[PDB]
Amino acid sequence: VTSFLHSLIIQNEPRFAMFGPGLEELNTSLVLSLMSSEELCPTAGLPQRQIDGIGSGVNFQLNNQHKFNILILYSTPQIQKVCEVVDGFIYVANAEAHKRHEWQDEFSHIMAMTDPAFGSSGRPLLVLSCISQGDVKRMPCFYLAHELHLNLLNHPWLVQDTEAETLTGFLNGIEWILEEVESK
Amino acid sequence: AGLVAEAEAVAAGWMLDFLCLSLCRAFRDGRSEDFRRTRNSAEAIIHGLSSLTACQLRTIYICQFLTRIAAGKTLDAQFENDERITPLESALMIWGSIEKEHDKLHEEIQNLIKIQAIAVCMENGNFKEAEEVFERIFGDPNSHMPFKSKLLMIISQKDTFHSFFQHFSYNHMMEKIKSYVNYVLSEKSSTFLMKAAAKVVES
Repeated sequence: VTSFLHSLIIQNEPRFAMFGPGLEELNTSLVLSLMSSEELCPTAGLPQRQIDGIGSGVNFQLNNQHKFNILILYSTPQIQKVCEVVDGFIYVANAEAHKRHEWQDEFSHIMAMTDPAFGSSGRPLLVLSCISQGDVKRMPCFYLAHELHLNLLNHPWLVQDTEAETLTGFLNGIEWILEEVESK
Repeated sequence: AGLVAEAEAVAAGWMLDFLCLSLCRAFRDGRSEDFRRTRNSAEAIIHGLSSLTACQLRTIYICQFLTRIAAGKTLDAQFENDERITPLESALMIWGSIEKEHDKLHEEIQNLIKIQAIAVCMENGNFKEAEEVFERIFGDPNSHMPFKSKLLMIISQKDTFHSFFQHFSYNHMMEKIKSYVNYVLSEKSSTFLMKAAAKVVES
């Protein structure tokens, strides 16, 4: 490359910010199943990667040769530093049919969190349409993309169906956002 | 093998493009019954999707737009949870969501839909409804579509102002929309399922 005899500028594994109504409104917790399970190797984050008042997140991997880090947030000054260091965003939506939404707020929430003032706009946004378990009535993903007006945000996106208990769909979604990363 | 679930997403992406292209053809040729059947197949396939991108979303919006236009003169049909919206007002909302590809043509089709949405009410004798539609489209103290002053007058003088609606008729709206559908047919005519399907027919 531009350097044949000197080591290169360090590249740390991809980091993502994860938030959303799906992290509390579901009868079954998504984070617990992610933590309390495998093929994924969840480990505590390194103190060096600490982000003041937030921590260093949780580490995962797909197959020993593919690792990423995630900063889980259950609320919304400090988060801004996250919006800058992070490579991508992950919004967990409640896709259970019996639910009624305030599509106006949800849009704004995302809007705020994802401003180009904190970083590029080529940074991917992954939307997880989640439900507790396979026998729950779910609202189709098309309706969700439509009601959230995802095009106004200007960030390339993807909506993927997920199940909190078995984690169905989680892999295919993660795999996708890891590519919009190697696109950078 | 969760790879299967990912292979189903691919096959689904292919079927969606194929149904759209087939719906566009029924629209251009006037085959009502073909349009209806292809519409029901597309509806179900959309309900079964497990993932979605901006490209697939746009393809869905195109199918939705055509179903509203096909019912442009059926004044009492309802397409949105809000019962007050007429078919043409519904088509206009959808057209605002389809990202522009041909700026000029897009703006022309938009102006013609706004005009006809009121005209179809005026020509049927529904002076009151036309007034309601006008309020929902231009109702907002601001500068949009410069035909606002003209259409307001036409409404006050409660009588079909044929003179104006003649130069921006339903037929002129239909012609422009059918020129757009041809630009869609050319682009999608090269999609996986259609292409592979032709080779078999050539043999």
